[PDB]
Amino acid sequence: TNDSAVLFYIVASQKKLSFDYTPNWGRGSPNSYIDNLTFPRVLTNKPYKYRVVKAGQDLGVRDSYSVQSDGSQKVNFLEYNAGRGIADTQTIQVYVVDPDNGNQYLVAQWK
Amino acid sequence: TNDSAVLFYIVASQKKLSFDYTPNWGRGSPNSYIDNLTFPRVLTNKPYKYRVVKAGQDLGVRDSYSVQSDGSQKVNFLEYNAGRGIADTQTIQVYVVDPDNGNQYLVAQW
Amino acid sequence: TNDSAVLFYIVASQKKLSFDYTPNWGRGSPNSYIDNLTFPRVLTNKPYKYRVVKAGQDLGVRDSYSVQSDGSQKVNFLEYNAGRGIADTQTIQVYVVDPDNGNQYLVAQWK
Amino acid sequence: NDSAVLFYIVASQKKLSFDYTPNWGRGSPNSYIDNLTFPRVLTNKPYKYRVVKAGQDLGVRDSYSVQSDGSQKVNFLEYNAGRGIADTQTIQVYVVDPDNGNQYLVAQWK
Repeated sequence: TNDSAVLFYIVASQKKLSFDYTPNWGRGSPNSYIDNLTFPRVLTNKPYKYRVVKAGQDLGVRDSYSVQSDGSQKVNFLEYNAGRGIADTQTIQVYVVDPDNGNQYLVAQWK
Repeated sequence: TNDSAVLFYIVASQKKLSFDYTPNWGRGSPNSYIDNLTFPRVLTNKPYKYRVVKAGQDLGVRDSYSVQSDGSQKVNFLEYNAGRGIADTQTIQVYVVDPDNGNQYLVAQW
Repeated sequence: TNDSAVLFYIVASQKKLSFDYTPNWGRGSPNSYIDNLTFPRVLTNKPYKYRVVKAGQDLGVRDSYSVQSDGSQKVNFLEYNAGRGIADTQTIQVYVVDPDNGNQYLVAQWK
Repeated sequence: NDSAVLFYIVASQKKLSFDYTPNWGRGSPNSYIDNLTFPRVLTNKPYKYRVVKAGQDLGVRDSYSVQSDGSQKVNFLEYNAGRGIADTQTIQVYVVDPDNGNQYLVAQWK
């Protein structure tokens, strides 16, 4: 459970690097509804896309919003859930889809 | 570049490690049809399942065949493509699905 | 071929990560003398130490100077070289020393 | 959960097997560690080993030949001037990456 060997592999591999995937869940007009997810600074080395899983159900992948001036990127669950937000009773999982190999890495989970 | 720092990080966590994901593509009744995939020694720390993508198209996930006594495991594309094999013209991608987080890692491509 | 899986392992392990190990080599009173090295933003999860080898010769390990307000950290080669700087003619390697396991990772190299 | 790192190693090298499970060899008075044996080492590089005995750096030595079964042995008599290391003392064994000079801990005694 000490990954300093992994950390400095990245240090040696990419001399400068900075990211922040701390989840910011945006609520909706009835507050019991989660409408979106916001990352403060996303990785930009590749055009990543996002897949949303609502309570086990695959909502698919959709075109990504542009990374904004502060480095943030937003996932709008209304794009995935047919114009609706996801109830807070339900579990939400968000994966990044690597465009090069098609891999998927879990980057946010609710409940 | 040089990923020995990643190898010896795994060495520190799991002293023992052995795998072989060399793709063995088995052809079908016309030799131009790919029917299955065999990995000589798969990882067994978790019950992995497989996802198959035929020329960009998601064929989904299916229950996995048992890991054989020699460590092998077989992906039967007839299970994923409704009993037919994939033509050598099409691209096929096979992902391992981590049952813990739902991650997907590509382990074979034609 | 593609280490995005290692990046996103780190996203999962530590939501936020930010570093810059771009070498800023500080020259000395004769311009051909390299007296110190500064990293703009170093990793701070442990009090790392640094080992300097001057042209294959081990000058040893020394305590780090405190991480500065801007996150930078500097290695002063005079602490390693008996009060004198290293000529820019010779090759310099700087290793990070993980204080918990004693591992050593190369983070900067000159000429 | 580090499966994402594991399938990175799979992706890069289809086939790989190693075992650094420490096998400590005792000495003529049993209160002595004479050597360490790794059952199957990585051989993609000529790694060397550095020993630290109770905080003391004993340096690097040429590595013993990798044996037919894939093993490699570190002989503490080579590092400790023809003597074994008392078990009361701490032993650390680092692999030296010959390419960058990195050092990764692969064995530790008490």
